[PDB]
Amino acid sequence: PFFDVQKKLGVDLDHWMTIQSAEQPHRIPARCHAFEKEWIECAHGIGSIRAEKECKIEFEDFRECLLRQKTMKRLNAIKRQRDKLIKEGKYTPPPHHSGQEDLRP
Amino acid sequence: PGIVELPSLEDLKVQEVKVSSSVLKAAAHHYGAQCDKPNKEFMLCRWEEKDPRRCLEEGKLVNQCALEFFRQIKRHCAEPFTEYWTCIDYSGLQLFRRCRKEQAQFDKCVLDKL
Amino acid sequence: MSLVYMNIMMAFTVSLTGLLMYRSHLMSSLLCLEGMMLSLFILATLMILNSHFTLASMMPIILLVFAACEAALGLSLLVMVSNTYGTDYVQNLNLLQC
Amino acid sequence: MFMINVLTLIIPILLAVAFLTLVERKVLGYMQFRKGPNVVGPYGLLQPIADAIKLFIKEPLRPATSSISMFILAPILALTLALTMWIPLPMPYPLINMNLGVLFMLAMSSLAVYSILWSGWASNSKYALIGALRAVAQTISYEVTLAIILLSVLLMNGSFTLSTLIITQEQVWLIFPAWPLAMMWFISTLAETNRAPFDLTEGESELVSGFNVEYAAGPFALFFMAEYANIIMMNIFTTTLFLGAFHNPYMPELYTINFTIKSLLLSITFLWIRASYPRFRYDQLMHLLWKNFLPLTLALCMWHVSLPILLSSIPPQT
Amino acid sequence: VAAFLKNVWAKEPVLVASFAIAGLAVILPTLSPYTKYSLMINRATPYNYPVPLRDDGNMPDVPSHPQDPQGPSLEWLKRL
Amino acid sequence: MNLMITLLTNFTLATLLVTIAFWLPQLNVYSEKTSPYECGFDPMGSARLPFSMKFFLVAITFLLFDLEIALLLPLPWASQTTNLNTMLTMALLLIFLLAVSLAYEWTQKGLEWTE
Amino acid sequence: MNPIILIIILMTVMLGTIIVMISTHWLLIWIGFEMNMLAIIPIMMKKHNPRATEASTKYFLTQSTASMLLMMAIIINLMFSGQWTVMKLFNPMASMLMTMALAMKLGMAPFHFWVPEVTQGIPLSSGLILLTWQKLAPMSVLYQILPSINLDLILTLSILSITIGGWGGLNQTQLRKIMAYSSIAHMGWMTAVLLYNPTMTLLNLIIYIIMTSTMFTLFMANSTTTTLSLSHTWNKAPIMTILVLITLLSMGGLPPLSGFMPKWMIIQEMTKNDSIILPTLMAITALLNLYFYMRLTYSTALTMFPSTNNMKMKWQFPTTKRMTLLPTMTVLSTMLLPLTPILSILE
Amino acid sequence: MWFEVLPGIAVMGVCLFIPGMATARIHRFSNGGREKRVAHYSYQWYLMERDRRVSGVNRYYVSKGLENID
Amino acid sequence: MMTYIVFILSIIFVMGFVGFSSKPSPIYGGLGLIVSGGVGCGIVLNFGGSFLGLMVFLIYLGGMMVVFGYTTAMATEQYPEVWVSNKVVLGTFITGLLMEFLMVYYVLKDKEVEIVFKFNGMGDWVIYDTGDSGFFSEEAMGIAALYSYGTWLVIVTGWSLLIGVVVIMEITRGN
Ligand SMILES: CCCCCCCCCCCCCCCCCC(=O)OC[C@H](COP(=O)([O-])OCC[N+](C)(C)C)OC(=O)CCCCCCCCCCCCCCCCC
Ligand SMILES: CCCCCCCCCCCCCCCCCC(=O)OC[C@H](COP(=O)(O)OCCN)OC(=O)CCCCCCCCCCCCCCCCC
Ligand SMILES: CCCCCCCCCCCCCCCCCC(=O)OC[C@H](COP(=O)(O)OCCN)OC(=O)CCCCCCCCCCCCCCCCC
Repeated sequence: PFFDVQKKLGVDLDHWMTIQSAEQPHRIPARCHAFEKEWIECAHGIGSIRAEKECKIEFEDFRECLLRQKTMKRLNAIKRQRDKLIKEGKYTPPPHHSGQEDLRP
Repeated sequence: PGIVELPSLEDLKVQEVKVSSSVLKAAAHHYGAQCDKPNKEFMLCRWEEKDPRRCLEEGKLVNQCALEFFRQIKRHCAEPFTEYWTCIDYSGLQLFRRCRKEQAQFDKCVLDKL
Repeated sequence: MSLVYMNIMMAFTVSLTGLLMYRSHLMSSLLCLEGMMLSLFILATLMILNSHFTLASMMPIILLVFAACEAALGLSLLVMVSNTYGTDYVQNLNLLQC
Repeated sequence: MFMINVLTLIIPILLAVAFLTLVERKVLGYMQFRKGPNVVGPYGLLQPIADAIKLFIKEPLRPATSSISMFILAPILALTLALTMWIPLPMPYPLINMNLGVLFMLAMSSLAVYSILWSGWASNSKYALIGALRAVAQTISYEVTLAIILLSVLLMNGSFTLSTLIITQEQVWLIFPAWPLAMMWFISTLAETNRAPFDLTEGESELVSGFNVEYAAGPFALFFMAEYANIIMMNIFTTTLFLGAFHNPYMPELYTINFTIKSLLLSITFLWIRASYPRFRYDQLMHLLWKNFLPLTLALCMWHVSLPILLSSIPPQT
Repeated sequence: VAAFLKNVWAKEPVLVASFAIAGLAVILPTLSPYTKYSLMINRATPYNYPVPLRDDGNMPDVPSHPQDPQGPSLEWLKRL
Repeated sequence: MNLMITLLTNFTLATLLVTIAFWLPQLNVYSEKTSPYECGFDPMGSARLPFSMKFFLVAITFLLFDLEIALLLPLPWASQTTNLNTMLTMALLLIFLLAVSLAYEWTQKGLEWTE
Repeated sequence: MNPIILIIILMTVMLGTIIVMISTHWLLIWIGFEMNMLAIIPIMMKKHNPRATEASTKYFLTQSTASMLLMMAIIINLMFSGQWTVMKLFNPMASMLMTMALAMKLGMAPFHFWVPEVTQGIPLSSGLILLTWQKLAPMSVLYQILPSINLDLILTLSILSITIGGWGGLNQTQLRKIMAYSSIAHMGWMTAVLLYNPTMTLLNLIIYIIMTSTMFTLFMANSTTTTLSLSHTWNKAPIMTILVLITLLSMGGLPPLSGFMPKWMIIQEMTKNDSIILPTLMAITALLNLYFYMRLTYSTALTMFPSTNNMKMKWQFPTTKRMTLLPTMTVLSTMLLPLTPILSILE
Repeated sequence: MWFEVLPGIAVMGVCLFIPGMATARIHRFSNGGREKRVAHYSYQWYLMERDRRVSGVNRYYVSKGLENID
Repeated sequence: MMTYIVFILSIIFVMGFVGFSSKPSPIYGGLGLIVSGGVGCGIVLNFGGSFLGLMVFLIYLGGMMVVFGYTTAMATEQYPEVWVSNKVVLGTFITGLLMEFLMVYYVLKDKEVEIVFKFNGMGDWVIYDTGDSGFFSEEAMGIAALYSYGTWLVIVTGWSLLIGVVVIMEITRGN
């Protein structure tokens, strides 16, 4: 019993909130507005089964925009290898990562 | 997936408009009125293609135009502009309403000269 | 995800095990309930502020409003319980066993 | 050089607390047909020094039946809450410029009650528990009306920032378009600071000494300077809200001296209120802020919501 | 209804004043003509960036310069 | 960063005065000095007995009215909107509902204390 | 109770139910759940006895904890989805927490303990409102999220609640505890079929609501709350004994009465997908339910228990009760079996 | 007479004069002879760090005029 | 270490939660929930939403003081187990603290833990944004837009609160 009254009557009660890419006060965009737009437009009117089969790439890319698992995973790999290289003694950091390089602007 | 693309450091080098924020805030209206065309071209392109890697030459052009406008300002009315941006820069919140006298002086000198 | 999420859900699980194992005091379980709602508030506003969902900033205020409404309901029921028996012990609510 | 700024904020406020105890004792002498302390020094200028040295060489006296942890923790919380109360106050530049300073005062006003409550609870006394529950009832009486008065006043300011309150009344005083709100604000801060006629916590007649009836010297002095710092900053808060002065960004000392004179006159009026009226009951106060202040405040909040829409006088939020 | 008003003003004037103030605040934005000016002032406050539209060729209403005559001006905000 | 420095400075100012108020003077502590004070006579029972409270309904509605005014504080920012009529109507309706709740408690003798 | 306040509270309960039923947002679903619970608390405290306080406290704690689990599942879905729409959940953890929250709200075993106690401690009308109205919003939300529920969890809950309700209904002499255990068994029956065909769940919901409403109206009209009090009805009104006889016969799934139609269509739907052991087990535990129904109908209809002397004084007065829609609801609860293909309107 | 409290009142006056003047002087010293910048919103913060970057001293109150450019 | 500021605030958050979820005495439970609310306000203030932190701090302080009045009236006994006065309370407090410090040591060594989700080891400064917000604060503007967008939310919240007042007044009636 999803007695959908809102589309029958033509009023909206919670439709403006339900997604991240809706209308915002003076058009403040979210962090992953474009990815939500792509995933929403990929999976409109095709049903949930075809949504999980035919929009897996867009949905998983949007989910990586949301939580950022793989980004911090790669950063962890880089950080760990740099620390091991520093401790072992095969690497020296460049001067622009040390604190001064006459910054650009 | 794909290797992400990035322009080389020689493509990003440019002469910089090296002034404080009070210099920008004092001459904000003259800069907006005089240099509207490259600024608006850059803004239209930057809002259209949503990519800073494809919007570099227009940033270069807007930097040259802003620097040309400031170099024109320096040639004629350096001293009223100096006093005006000093009176702007003393204020903590950089109020416009505390320097209407320097506003009138700078406006008169710029209007009569250029 | 981030480790602040780890600590927030770990606090939620602590207060959940606190609510589900009684210590012969109903008001302490009410406090654990408010702790769980506080944890829900913190988790929600952390993700909402991180992902810049600006229209959803009105939500946790509403969630905390309903939290306090149900807390007031719990306190009123506790006044009735303490007005029937001597104290607020949860072992006195055993009439419905026969 | 921030620590120097913090020290030069926190030392003069407690010096002024001691001299406010002096001035209060002198005024409370002089209104009641007598004199104040004028024997210890030249016109009694050394009385707060003698009181302060005396209170720190007396016995500490932690009770046996009292939970020692909360007993020691409560005066520390009281003094720290009174000391961090003063931070975002613009005189004319605050120590810490804050986007939302008013809500910070409200939250710290909520927190400072807990020192009174825990000092009453920890000291195993019936009079202390009576004073603690009277403090609870006083807080649930005043807090709603205080917050909604400050909300309906700040609607003409545009933001919760206290420094904007200087700019928003540089033409005319804010006591003119919100004079009823000014009077109920003054009464609400009279009730907040536990001062007469709304004492009801440190009652020397209904009780003996209230929540600190077991606190001997030293720890008791912490509550004393906490309360006096509270009354000074609350008068300062009222002065900033309704009696803003002329501010010159080149000479801030003009605003400082104008503001200081106005806040001193407000504290003189505060002690004037102290020595004029009998103390209320602690249920008559509850029937005062709810049956008399709250409906008028709801009406005034309707009025101050509709009025900027009415006159196209919506203040900037920047 | 005048006798009741006299009695309630004789007994609890605070409630009478509150009811009058609340009624005033309810019924005044309906009849006042200055509210539309407040609406336009709120609308004409530039929080965002006014991004320009691509000139296809048929758009004579939108200006090409901030000092062009066509476009929404703010003279009424100066006069009021 | 400056706020934590200020809070720590206030805290170690407060805890310095207490710590010098406990170890400095001469102490004479007996099993009569620390007894509870009951106006000179021995107390008749403990101080941890149930101290019954008559204003419970006012405390519950204090929670509800505190949350009502918590909902009401975004008003200075909400006055900076474009849909001004709807914002004005919802603000007025919320405040009117608050006043309706207060009036219903007033007419039903809820604010009057028990016993 | 003031009837104006009672009317306002009842309309607020209904408003919370439709706010759950018509919203497209998880937060609005949660708001409807909260307002429904907080508005139905004082209906259970109408008579102001200690048993009502106990029932209200236990119900409040159970629904509060279930709402917390509901909110946690909603927040985890927000995290892993970035949206709020009422559809399938994008996390198995959120699906499991939402399923346990709705099971705790439905009184499903092993979260079934509060239901007989809460049903016993409150009046008959409040128990009817509980067991019929409150068991629609969780069923609606379960209807919304059927792509995401784990089959093993929901089938475990269904067969566990069916077995536990059928076993627990054998040891009760109070009518409200009997009705609560019967309710537990029926929710097991409905949710065993939800992942296969939810139209079967809607049909079972409607028939169970009609049947238990008819029986609660009969118990209210006779003003009996224990079986020994029910046994006096043959000396008071024999037609009411006939009515409770046919409704108890229908409630056990005995054909050709309308209560057998839901179980028949459940068995019909669950064997299209090659599940044969499960409907047989549900049929045998339905036989246990029919057993304690048979015990009740032996007590009230097919025998004449001894009566008292004041029953003559009760004979001299005709009833003036407001038996609203009792004959229509009895007819619908008994003879709706030749109109079985009417169920297609719920598709 | 009644003017003998005025010693203590004047002492309170100077004790409340001290902190505001101290904050004004400290703000005017540690910011290069000018008022302290007020960064209420992130645009002002970005501008302040822009000055901190163009200054080249890692001190934003050292303000570079138009004589820096060519 | 200072980059882990939200980590330290969340560890104080969990410490207060396990302090008051042992249920020693509702006075000390009130102290623990006050601590947890204050440090949660701190956490969400470093994430940027100062208004939300101030509201949750103020609301929880008011509720905690009222419930303190309640337990001084209702939930109190002769010798309250404040802490260490009971075996099971001290045992479960030590158990929770030990478990929390154990998983903190685990995540500060492997830089990745798997309890049912997967949590990373660095600070939460990485997941911030490099852009500016212009001339507005996002959280304040969202709760401002509550009035202009969420009329339905306002209606249901106000109605729920009004009938909540009615509910609590018709519960404590006695007959
Ligand atoms: C800081 C700046 C100055 C602040 C001003 C105050 C300074 C002086 C202080 C004096 C001493 C106060 C000591 C404490 C006193 C505490 C008691 C107290 O005040 O109780 C409040 C008293 C309470 O009165 P009460 O206690 O007698 O109540 C009687 C109650 N019954 C009848 C039930 C028994 O007054 C109020 O509540 C009034 C609040 C202020 C109202 C302001 C109204 C403004 C005008 C509105 C419009 C009027 C025109 C008509 C309508 C027109 C419409 C267009
Ligand atoms: C056992 C009993 C308890 C013993 C310990 C007691 C400790 C002291 C208790 C009193 C102090 C409690 C403070 C609670 C949080 C207060 C937050 C606050 O004051 O925020 C104000 C301000 C808001 O900033 P905003 O308006 O957004 O403007 C900045 C934009 N440029 O914010 C700022 O300007 C930001 C400054 C940095 C903020 C860092 C994050 C907060 C740090 C919290 C530390 C832990 C506090 C623990 C409190 C426990 C209370 C019981
Ligand atoms: C439409 C306007 C906006 C309405 C919504 C906003 C309202 C804002 C104000 C909210 C007030 C909340 C509290 C109201 C309580 C009313 C009931 C009540 O308590 O009445 C009691 C009082 C008599 O006092 P008593 O019986 O002694 O009380 C017990 C101890 N005091 O009884 C009385 O004094 C009589 C109370 C009823 C009559 C009041 C008449 C006021 C008329 C003012 C002028 C006309 C204004 C135009 C609108 C019409 C208003 C009816």
